[PDB]
Amino acid sequence: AAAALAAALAQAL
Repeated sequence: AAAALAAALAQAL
């Protein structure tokens, strides 16, 4: 989950 969310955030920003 940690990495999944890191990447999600990267995209969102």
